[PDB]
Amino acid sequence: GPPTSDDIFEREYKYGAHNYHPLPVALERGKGIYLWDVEGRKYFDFLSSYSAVNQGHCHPKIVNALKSQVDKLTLTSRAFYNNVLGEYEEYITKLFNYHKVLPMNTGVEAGETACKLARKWGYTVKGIQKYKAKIVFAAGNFWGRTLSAISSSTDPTSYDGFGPFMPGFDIIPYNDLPALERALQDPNVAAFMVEPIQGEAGVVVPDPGYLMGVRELCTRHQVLFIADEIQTGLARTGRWLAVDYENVRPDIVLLGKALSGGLYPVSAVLCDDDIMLTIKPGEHGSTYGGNPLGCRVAIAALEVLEEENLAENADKLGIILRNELMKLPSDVVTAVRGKGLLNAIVIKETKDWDAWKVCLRLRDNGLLAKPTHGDIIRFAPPLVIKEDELRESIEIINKTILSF
Amino acid sequence: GPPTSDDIFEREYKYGAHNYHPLPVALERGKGIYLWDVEGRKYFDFLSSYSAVNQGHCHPKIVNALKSQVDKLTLTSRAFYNNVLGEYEEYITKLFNYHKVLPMNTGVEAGETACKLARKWGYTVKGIQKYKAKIVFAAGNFWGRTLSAISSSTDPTSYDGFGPFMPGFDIIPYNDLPALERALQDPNVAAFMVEPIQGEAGVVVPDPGYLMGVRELCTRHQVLFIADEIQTGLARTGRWLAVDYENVRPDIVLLGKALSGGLYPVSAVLCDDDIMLTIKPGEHGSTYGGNPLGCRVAIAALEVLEEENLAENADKLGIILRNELMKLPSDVVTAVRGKGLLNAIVIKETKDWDAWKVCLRLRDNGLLAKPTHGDIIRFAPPLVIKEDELRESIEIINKTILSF
Ligand SMILES: *Cc1c(COP(=O)(O)O)cnc(C)c1O
Ligand SMILES: *Cc1c(COP(=O)(O)O)cnc(C)c1O
Repeated sequence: GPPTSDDIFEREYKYGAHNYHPLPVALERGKGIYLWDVEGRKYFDFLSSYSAVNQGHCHPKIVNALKSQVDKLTLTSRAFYNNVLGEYEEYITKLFNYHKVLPMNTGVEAGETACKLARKWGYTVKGIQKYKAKIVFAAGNFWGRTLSAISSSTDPTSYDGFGPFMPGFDIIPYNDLPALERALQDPNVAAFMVEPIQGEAGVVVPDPGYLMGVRELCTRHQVLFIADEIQTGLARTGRWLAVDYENVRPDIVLLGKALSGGLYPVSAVLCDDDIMLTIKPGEHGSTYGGNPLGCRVAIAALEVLEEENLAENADKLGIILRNELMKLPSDVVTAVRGKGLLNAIVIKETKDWDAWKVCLRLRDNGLLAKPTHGDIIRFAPPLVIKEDELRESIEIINKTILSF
Repeated sequence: GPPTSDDIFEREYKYGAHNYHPLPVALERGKGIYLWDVEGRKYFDFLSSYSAVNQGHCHPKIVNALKSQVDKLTLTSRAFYNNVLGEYEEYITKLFNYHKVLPMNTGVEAGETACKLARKWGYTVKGIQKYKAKIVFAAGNFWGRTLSAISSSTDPTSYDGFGPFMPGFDIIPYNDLPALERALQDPNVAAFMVEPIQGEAGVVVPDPGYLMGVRELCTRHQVLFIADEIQTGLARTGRWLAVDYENVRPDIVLLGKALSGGLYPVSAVLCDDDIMLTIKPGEHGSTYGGNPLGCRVAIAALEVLEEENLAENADKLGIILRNELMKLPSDVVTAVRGKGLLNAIVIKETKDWDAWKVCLRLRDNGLLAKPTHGDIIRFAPPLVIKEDELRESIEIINKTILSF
């Protein structure tokens, strides 16, 4: 088949579902912070696969871990034991400090597991009457595309037309303690699920003290605090978990994306015994969850973040990026925000230009990024980037923004 | 890290969730139809990872496909195009004869997507009033562990304790045309989802003509026929799809498990334009869905089934297996059933023995299998198995069954 970008677009339009509207670029190779298309052109990756490639594309140490296990064993299922799962479980639990881990594959799967864990704990420990348990969510949230995940969404694009919704899901505003407090008055609430920073909403960072307040309010009302760190976790914001900035310990933590460096779908639910053990043998599972292959790549992927001090780099580099982005004109950039290497700028949609246009020109100029709402562009380059490369990227951003 | 089977069991009991009760065997290597534990012992694999390794463990052609792509590109996300997704889409659609494919990762994800596709089609094409769409399922069904999947389950173990359930899900008996006809009288039904052969239920094969009747009933009442071939498809039963035995063409087909030969979580939803295009850009997705790496292994995994005539081998060998299991005494074994290489025997649970005990001794004798209900043992060996090896396996089964 088709070796031209236009041929690649055409073949997908014909044989694939139209559930996505991609930026017209056809990539075939990626290494570190770089991506090359079919026409041989080189691009700075400022999307990182939505934070799934924190360690850069095809990181050698992660790649070798995959190559080393494929020849040995890749899948036995959890009906038998393999030698790799135990190692990964011991490593991840001690690294984050929780008794146990429940392994799954994709991000939503981790979110569903946490909801099942919260409901089961709600009924068996808190003593909520059977099928009256509620889980509170914050407006702007994103945790996946299952029927359950779109039922807590405030985005019409996600739920409109998707049959009847999952009951028991409440929604309150984000970054609002009084709202939370009011909602937790209902003794039927089992958990509150939140993102320490809302990514898909447009990198909305809550006020300092928000996570501390949530922790206090949840502890006080005997409600589980579930932190979704699938996008904000793993060094992306400057810490192992974004929650670390306020020294807060959630009851359940969700990890996904970058947990495999982009080489395999691996996700995890971390929590202590009193919550985790409410699920008995045969009550929950997944065919590929906890397979030998994904466990090997996750160990290596976690090691790369540690050995290379990627959080520290993200933290230091994040400051420079943001500082430089605040110099741009206000008639184009109304806001700059973020933490570590998860940032965003807000474009002033006028009748001549918008975020999609800015992204296309940014592409023409060598940098890949995608808008999140038509006026919000997110910048999230692999954490392995160096200051010189970042400096180079910023020049492209300045050049592009100012050329309008 | 613990090198003993008992050390491996203990480590997992300590750091991992107790959602599974595995057969006490610790595997570390697998090749074709064989599995070796940590003590170096060899076993015939008669579970195949629940039909995920039809092509045998670590098939060289699939493994090389993975090794070849890891060095190039593994994940860009669907915010940009890659060069591999279009190829896989063109290949899979033409192979099964549907206009398009929507790529996902796990089996449940494919099932959720189909439910979303059915609800959207129900409202936009069939004209059902917003949020009145229903999907009918069959008792005994299994399509995953998300909150939505356990909502159509008739298995208490799957749903008990899991908060309130997803509305709009009706359940009728399996292998019952009159029940289906009665259910489809309701103009608010959008789809009927069924397994051609119910695997987890204990390999329950419906009567000849059942799939033809479902097709006629669905077509007549303008209801989508969704066939879940995640376990029965891909040569396992003797045909590309189990539905092929009756020459039936479902509206939506779900593939998973063996679509990657056990090397990566890849699943697919196949259907024509009139159903697929009800989902617009931005209305559905997955981070890892349709990634370059999984697409490469799926193409190779599909090619292996073709080039090696595994369907024909599964068909021919299934007859021998079943014939031999039928020579079994009638006081120990009650039933023998199946199609191709998806089979099961029903054990008479007496106060002295059961299916779990039979599997433990089967393990002691060199063969791995797991019971599905305490009196049902499923036999599903990789499709690459040869007659001599099957003959050898049968001797172990005879030896074991008769030693009680
Ligand atoms: C990516 C994401 C998810 C959804 O995960 P998938 O692997 O796409 O299912 C969940 N939560 C957050 C906050 C995410 O960014
Ligand atoms: C395995 C299976 C699934 C569930 O798939 P996962 O990959 O485990 O999510 C769905 N349907 C059927 C019939 C299956 O056998």
